[PDB]
Amino acid sequence: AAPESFDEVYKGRRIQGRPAGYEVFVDGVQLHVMRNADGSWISVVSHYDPVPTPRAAARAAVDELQGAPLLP
Amino acid sequence: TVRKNQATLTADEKRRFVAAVLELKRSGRYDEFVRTHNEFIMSDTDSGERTGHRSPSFLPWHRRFLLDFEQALQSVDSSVTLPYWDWSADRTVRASLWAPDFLGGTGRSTDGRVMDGPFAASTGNWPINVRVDSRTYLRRSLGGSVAELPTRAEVESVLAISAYDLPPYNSASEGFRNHLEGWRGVNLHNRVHVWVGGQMATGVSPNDPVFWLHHAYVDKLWAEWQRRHPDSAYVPTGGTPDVVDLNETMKPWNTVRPADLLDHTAYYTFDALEHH
Ligand SMILES: [Cu+2]
Ligand SMILES: [Cu+2]
Ligand SMILES: [Cu+2]
Ligand SMILES: [Cu+2]
Repeated sequence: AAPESFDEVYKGRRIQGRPAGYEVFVDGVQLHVMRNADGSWISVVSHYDPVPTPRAAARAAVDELQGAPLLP
Repeated sequence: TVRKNQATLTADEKRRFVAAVLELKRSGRYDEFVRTHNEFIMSDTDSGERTGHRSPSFLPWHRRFLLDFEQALQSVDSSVTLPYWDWSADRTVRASLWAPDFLGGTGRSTDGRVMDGPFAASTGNWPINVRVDSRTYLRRSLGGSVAELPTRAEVESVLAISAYDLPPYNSASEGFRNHLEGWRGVNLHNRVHVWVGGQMATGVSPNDPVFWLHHAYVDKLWAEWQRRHPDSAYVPTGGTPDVVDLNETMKPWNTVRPADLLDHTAYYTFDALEHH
């Protein structure tokens, strides 16, 4: 049962999430994310660091990127 | 053919290792290792096919990946072997690991850029090409995102786990492999990636040469576990969907099985490895 969608501006950047099995975007650029068996999430820019939700993974990506555009 | 503790390398060994890594980068070969690792960590999932991570083959897969890299190093300088980083011991930014004659230090405050050592972007010798964002410089934040590297006592607790792996053979598993990988328990291998930060925290973590030294010590800890537990061995041993069984071959090579990689001594020895 997928998490709810989200849309907000986090540290100046637009993060969006939606069920697909779940997609995340940072300023319109898709961010690879994955769900772990226990329900936590990671993204490709935090791939050894489980966080509880896809929004938390999106925010972690914005923290990691320090303003840099994501590459597809 | 002996893998040594990084802390024990001579100045000449450090120089030759650095030069061999930089030549693989220059020739283009290095970046394809970065790409291979990222492809696998983006595809290794708990509910589907999993080979390089979050699965029993995490250990033999990284063992063969490191052997590929070491053999590529040896094609440039046959004297070079992969050293290992015992992060239970060399656990500060002050470790000689992070000196300008070896890997360089942590990144500056502003953008995490590594400013010294042979891999600093300013040298012109370490472009980050395989990447998930626009930044093309090596980054690190040693101890930024997690305060502490594992300790020896935490390591010992993991080495004491007798079963190699357990169903469901993923990031939810009990047993040695998943505690060493770190998805459960006090967290060894994952936490080191997080502690280094920068590209080492990401799918393109081999962009940092410390990747190899971290995985060479993870690999050494598997060898140590084997000595502690001669009565335990790789599982599963056949017929397990989505997971590499003992005698099944592994991607990307397709011609090698976990069974072919259990005994490191076929390929290398350590400077020191305790008898059972
Ligand atoms: Cu992933
Ligand atoms: Cu990995
Ligand atoms: Cu790793
Ligand atoms: Cu005995």
